[PDB]
Amino acid sequence: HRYYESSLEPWYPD
Amino acid sequence: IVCHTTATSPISAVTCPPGENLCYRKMWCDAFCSSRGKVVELGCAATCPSKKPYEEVTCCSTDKCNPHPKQRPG
Repeated sequence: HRYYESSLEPWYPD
Repeated sequence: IVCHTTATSPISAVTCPPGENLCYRKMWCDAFCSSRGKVVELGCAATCPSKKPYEEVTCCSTDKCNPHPKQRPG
């Protein structure tokens, strides 16, 4: 769950 | 009017009262600092808040165009 620089979804980002 | 966010929201949309004029990109990491490279905490700005020893804080000057790379299967 995060908005890193590789995803926006809290499933792909974290 | 409004801006984008990223912070404790999954995502959200606010800007600050009339003083700020655009939206920004705070690059850092989580306390978990996960294997995703850089956390980016988007929000309201009047000038581009950039630092040098860690904080990249670039901008976008028009509507919706605030963010970074994110929405890809990776």
